Amino acid sequence: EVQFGAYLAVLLGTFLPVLFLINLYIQTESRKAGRDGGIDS
Amino acid sequence: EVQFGAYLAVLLGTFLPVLFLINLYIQTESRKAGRDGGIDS
Amino acid sequence: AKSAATQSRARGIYGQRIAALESAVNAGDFGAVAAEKNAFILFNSGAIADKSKKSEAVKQTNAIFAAIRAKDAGALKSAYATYKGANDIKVIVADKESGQGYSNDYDFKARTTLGTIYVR
Amino acid sequence: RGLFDLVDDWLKRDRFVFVGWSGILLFPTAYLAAGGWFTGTTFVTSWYTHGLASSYLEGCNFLTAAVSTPANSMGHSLLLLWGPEAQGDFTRWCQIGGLWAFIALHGAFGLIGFCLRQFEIARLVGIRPYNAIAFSGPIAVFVSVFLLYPLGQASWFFAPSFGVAAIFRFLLFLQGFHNWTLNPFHMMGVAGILGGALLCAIHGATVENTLFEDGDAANTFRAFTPTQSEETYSMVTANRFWSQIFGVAFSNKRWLHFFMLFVPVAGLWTSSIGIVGLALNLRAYDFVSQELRAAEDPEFETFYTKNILLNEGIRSWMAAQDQPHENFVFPEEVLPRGNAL
Amino acid sequence: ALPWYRVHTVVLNDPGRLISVHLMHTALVAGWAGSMALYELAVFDPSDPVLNPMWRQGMFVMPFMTRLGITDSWGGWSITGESVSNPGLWSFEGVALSHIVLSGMCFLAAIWHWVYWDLELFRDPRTGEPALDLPKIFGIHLLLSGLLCFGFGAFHVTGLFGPGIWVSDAYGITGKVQPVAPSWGADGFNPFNPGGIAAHHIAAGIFGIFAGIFHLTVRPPQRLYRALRMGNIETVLSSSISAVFWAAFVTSGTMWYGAAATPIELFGPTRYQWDSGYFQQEIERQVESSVTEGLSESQAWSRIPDKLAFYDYIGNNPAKGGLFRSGPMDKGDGIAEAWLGHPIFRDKDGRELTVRRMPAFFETFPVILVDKDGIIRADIPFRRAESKYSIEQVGVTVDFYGGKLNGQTFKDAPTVKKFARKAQLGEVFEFDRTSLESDGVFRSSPRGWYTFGHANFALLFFLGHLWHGGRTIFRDVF
Amino acid sequence: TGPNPNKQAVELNRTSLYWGLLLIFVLAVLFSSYFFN
Amino acid sequence: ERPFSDIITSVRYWIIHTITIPSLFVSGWLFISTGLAYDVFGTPRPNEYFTQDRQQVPLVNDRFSAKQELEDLTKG
Amino acid sequence: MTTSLANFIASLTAGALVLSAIGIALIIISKNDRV
Amino acid sequence: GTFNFMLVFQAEHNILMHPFHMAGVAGVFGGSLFSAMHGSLVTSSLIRETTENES
Amino acid sequence: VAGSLLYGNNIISGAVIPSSNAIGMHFYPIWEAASVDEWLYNGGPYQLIVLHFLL
Amino acid sequence: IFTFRWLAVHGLAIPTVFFLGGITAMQFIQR
Amino acid sequence: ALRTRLGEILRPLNAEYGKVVPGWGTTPIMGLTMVLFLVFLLIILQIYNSSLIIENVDVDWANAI
Amino acid sequence: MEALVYTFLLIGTLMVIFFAVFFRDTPR
Ligand code: CLA
Ligand SMILES: CC1=C(/C=C/C(C)=C/C=C/C(C)=C/C=C/C=C(C)/C=C/C=C(C)/C=C/C2=C(C)CCCC2(C)C)C(C)(C)CCC1
Ligand SMILES: CC1=C(/C=C/C(C)=C/C=C/C(C)=C/C=C/C=C(C)/C=C/C=C(C)/C=C/C2=C(C)CCCC2(C)C)C(C)(C)CCC1
Repeated sequence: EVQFGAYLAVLLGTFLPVLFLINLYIQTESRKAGRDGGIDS
Repeated sequence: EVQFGAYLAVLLGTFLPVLFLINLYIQTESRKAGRDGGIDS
Repeated sequence: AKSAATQSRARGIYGQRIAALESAVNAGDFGAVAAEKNAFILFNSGAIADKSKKSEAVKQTNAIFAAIRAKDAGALKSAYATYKGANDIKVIVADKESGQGYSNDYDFKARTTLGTIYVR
Repeated sequence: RGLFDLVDDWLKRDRFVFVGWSGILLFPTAYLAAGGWFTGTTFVTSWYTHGLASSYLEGCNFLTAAVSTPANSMGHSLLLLWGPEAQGDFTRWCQIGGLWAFIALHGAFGLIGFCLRQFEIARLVGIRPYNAIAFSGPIAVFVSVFLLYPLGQASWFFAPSFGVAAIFRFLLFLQGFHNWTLNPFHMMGVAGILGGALLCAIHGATVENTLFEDGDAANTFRAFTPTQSEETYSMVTANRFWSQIFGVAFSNKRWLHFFMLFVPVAGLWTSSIGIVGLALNLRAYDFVSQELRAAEDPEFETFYTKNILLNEGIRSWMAAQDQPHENFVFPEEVLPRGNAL
Repeated sequence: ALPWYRVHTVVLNDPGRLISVHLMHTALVAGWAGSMALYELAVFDPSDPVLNPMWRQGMFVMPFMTRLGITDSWGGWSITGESVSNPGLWSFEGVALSHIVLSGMCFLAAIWHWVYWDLELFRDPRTGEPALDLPKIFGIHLLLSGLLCFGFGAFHVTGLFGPGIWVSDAYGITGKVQPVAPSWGADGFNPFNPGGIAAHHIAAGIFGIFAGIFHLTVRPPQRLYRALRMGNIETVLSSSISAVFWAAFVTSGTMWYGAAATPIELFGPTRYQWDSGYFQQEIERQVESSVTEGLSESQAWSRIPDKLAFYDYIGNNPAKGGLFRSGPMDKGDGIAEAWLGHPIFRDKDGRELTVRRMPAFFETFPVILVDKDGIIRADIPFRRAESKYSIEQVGVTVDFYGGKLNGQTFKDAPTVKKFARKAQLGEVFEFDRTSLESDGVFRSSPRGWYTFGHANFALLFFLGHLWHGGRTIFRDVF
Repeated sequence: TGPNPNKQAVELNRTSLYWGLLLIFVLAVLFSSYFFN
Repeated sequence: ERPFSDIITSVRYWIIHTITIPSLFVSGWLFISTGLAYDVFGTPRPNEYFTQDRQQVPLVNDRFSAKQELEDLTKG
Repeated sequence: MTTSLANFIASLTAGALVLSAIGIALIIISKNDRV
Repeated sequence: GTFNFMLVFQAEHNILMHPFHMAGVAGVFGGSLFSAMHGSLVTSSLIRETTENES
Repeated sequence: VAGSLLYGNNIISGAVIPSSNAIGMHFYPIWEAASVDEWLYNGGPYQLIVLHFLL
Repeated sequence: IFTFRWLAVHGLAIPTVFFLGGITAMQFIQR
Repeated sequence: ALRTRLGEILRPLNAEYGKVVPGWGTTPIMGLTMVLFLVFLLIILQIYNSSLIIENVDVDWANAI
Repeated sequence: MEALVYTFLLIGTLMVIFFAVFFRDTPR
């Protein structure tokens, strides 16, 4: 009925950039927390 | 011939944990850089 | 594990043993007839996969042995005949043209009259 | 004080061998299991259950004697000496195969007692109980195979027998009927075992070849005080050597030993899962796509199809005598065979 | 500072966030149940409940729903075969929507109980540090468990206020949901007696109520308090893990061997029924009873129901599948359509021959025909050079009684050989092999996957007992 | 409500990252053939 | 105390062992020679594997009637 | 009250006897060599 | 291919009854056992220098 | 016998097939074949790989 | 007399000698 | 620490952290109960295993009702 | 078409090994 490669295209193209953005945000927050001397470094 | 769901299973189950581990390492490095005063915050 | 092979083995061995008693019971060998109590019990226990049939066989065997303990040559013969008719017991001898009773050892027909082997 | 305190003080003294509270479970069960195996491989036969001779009294040697599994007609009976199968009468109990159940049931509690003893001694000397997990590995292997495999099958008859050649029969049987070498869990078990052997050999050689010169004789064994503070060997030289030969090397001394502990236990635990799977006939036997292509194209051939044919041969030529209670009769014209031989 | 395998230990001494994380696991579980039910309902075919039951389409959570009373759907059909007019709220879809809404509400409650973490209830009055009096919390939650146990058995299973449970006959031909009266005698411990469920849950509930009342009002002995480290939270985890894997082993055993709580019409037949010959002997007994009544062979074999004969086919054996063959059982053979009848093989002299059946433990079996005593009379040779028992040489014929091929006979060798090949797997049926594009290899029923999963989980959780409990005992060294 | 005193930080050095990547890739390599069937 | 290196030298140990051990060794030899083991454990003798009537392997074929079956297979 | 029940209770009694014998040995030896 | 090699080799030469193969099996099993024992013994005897929140 | 991925093999079933039985123990370098196709038909790469690897 | 060591060593050395005598007797049985 | 209505309602149920009874006590009852539970488990296991046969109990698929 | 998946996985493993060997944390 439909094209099979579309499953892979949609799922990979949704999952990869989302994780890239979450990575960027989390590393920013970790750097900010590390800069201020606190209980979590 | 082969099962189609195996494509999705293999690709997703390989890609997601890799990005998870990379995120862990990168946030650790960012916190370490933030703790030590320098040009990169 | 109970299965059809167990019934086949028990039926073979104990039915042959019971059918061997025809000539003995025709005239009367009360001691020799009572000498196969274990065979009768084993056939009743491990060769019939049916509750009602097992109960009937136990009743018939009890009647046979009760007639045995009476010096009764007629009731014993009648009960033996009805047991044979009910349980379908007969002496069986095979040939080689349509044969192959056994192939290897461990079989209950290795050296019996049921055992025929065709070697190419 | 009370009786409990006196018994506790007596049990944890410093005598010939430690007893402890776990000794009550450990000693009788292990002693009985070992004695049962010794008395079964010497006097008891297997004529009435398997149709074999399995004792020294009959003529077997160390490589062929065994304690065989009970008869198939007794499916999963506990086979107690006082049970409804033997009803006392030690001789019938031996003849039907009660010694196998005796040995297995006592040996399981022996293993449990040994693990508890490890816990107790570790607590007494005040150290972490890392030996208990390492032993839990083999406990998993024993439990898994020797108990879970028969319980999912027809009867106890399909369990390994306590003998040298019986284990070989078990190996060949599982290869022939289950294609156990293709399972991705025996693969991880093999990897773990071989990696453990590799680690043992390499660590021994590396430590022995980086010793510090602390003596004057070529006999380097007598240059070690029973215990001192200084390290015996050089870690820097070992790191340099293995990083310039292999490309990567250890640098932390605790990670090395944790890795050594971790590898084989992981291998055993992974293989136990595959055995538990086989217990339910959930095999990894076939590759469906290759079977379909070979069915429709009579020129496709790989090593996998060759192994399949070998398995078929094993089954056909072994089943007749391997399961005597099924009365299998196979005429010569039906047995699969190749050309010539 | 924490390594990746110690991250979730931040709530060890925080009673407010432990509730939150446990609520999160609860919400995830409820959401999975609801979504799985919804997905299953969209691929289920309720047209034929005779030759296409639920256990042949790969349904996993539907049997558990229908075991306790759920039998109707909003689409107008019922699981037993019926036309319902007004199903009501508690149908196959209402349950899924209920578990879903519960998941959402638990999510919101978890968020709240996480944000507001500092509550006076979790603080010790005299020292001001967080604390939890575990020996009394155990009593409270145990009394709750006992009360719940008593009501399920006294009201839901017995009928006083509820529908009851699924009860079938000995051969799985007519099953339905009906209330069950408790049996208090020695036969209440019979696993296959459904009357033991009510008695067990009632008595266990009463004893749980009494045990809760006790463990509520009596403080622990000092020696036991010191020995078992009752002031530590991890000992509870170790004990709970032990109990959980014990329960998993018990449930796996009862599912594999069979009991009254795993009916045949819901999960499928067992392997021991194929081993012993349950349905075959029942069919033979029924046919003999019909014949003795004064009927012909054709009529006697035509009175056999198709559902009874379907259980006597090796494709329904749970011990016949594979680990990596995925999908429903319909993916292997196709969808069963009709029964073909019972074939009877006769040789040149009229005596009856029987094809030796394939054991569940083999994958390829030779074709052999034996007589009433076990002596071979014909077979299909592997080497056609000096064979003596070929079907062509012996001249075997086959007749069919009952089913679709009633009254027909065959005499040529090729058709006889084809039917002999078909007859070593049990009864013969007609399948639809194109709707799902079936491949041709057997698969496993829901009775096997459950056993595999929960048995492996129990084996893994034993190691959890060991590790977590050892960490409890050796706290001061760790 | 307020600042929680139980907050800590996670850590993963490069050696552990390499070990994890190798484990994931090897597991995928091993199980892909069986998943495809 | 008194570790093994002292026991392996004391003469009383030697005399008690020289009087005790051969009794046990001879007891084992007589246990085998007299044919008692075949009776205790049920191992068939080299001329009892097949009887004059039974020429096949005697496999037990029942669970709850094993006593009668074994009695019949043995001699009867 | 069949033979199985009688043998089951007898086995329970035998196990109790074995445990009692072991416990008696431990108590006697512990009290003797107090310290 | 290794599985094919092993099966044919066992069929033709009856390995598993050669004492040298038994020696090899004992070698690998004992190596794994000794590795596990050494790792456990050395790791258990570590001196306390970290407290809780550090590997 | 097929042994490569491109000819319908997976990782488990793929292999490099040994040389032909007709060759025996004879040395079979590339330059001793009439063409590269003949070299590949008779299992040429096996000898090359094993020899260079043992060295 | 009743020490743990004596009971051990003995309870694993008496059956060993008994069984060794039994095997030595077995070595001369003729078919 | 915030105080809520439910907190005040449930406060008494969590107020006795650490309270114990000095020296043994109800331990023999616990031991006796554990022994009885073991006997019960053995009985039901042997009934299910067919190693213990009692009258009017048949371990097989039941016709039920 | 699965040969692409197999090749990708193998080459990825080789890349991981290369990076582990040549871009490694200094032991000091
Ligand atoms: C009001 C609450 C409620 C109700 C009525 C239901 C109702 C239902 N659920 Mg649901 N569920 C709920 C809440 C609820 N759920 C919540 C909160 C969760 C998340 C945790 C779930 C998660 C869930 C899943 C994952 C599944 C269901 C399923 C089901 C259905 C079958 C239930 C079944 O077989 O249970 C059987 C329950 C048991 C066998 C539990 C046994 C209890 C153990 C043995 C306790 C023993 C320990 C105890 C302490 C002993 C000591 C006490 C003693 C001394 C007295 C049924 C429609 C199933 C279904 O059909 O799928 C849609 C299913 O798969 N539910
Ligand atoms: C079962 C049973 C029981 C028990 C018993 C027992 C306990 C026994 C014991 C026994 C024993 C305890 C025995 C032992 C024996 C031993 C032996 C027999 C040994 C031998 C050895 C040798 C021969 C050596 C060899 C060698 C080596 C190893 C190496 C080097 C070389 C040489 C050659 C020197 C009872 C009573 C409870 C009853 C019930 C049943
Ligand atoms: C919010 C809210 C809401 C909503 C809700 C929802 C929408 C939900 C959903 C939910 C869901 C929808 C959920 C889901 C879940 C799922 C899960 C949780 C899953 C899991 C899985 C897993 C875990 C698996 C795993 C695995 C694999 C993957 C493979 C094989 C093995 C195993 C099985 C292990 C409402 C409106 C109502 C209300 C308001 C609020």
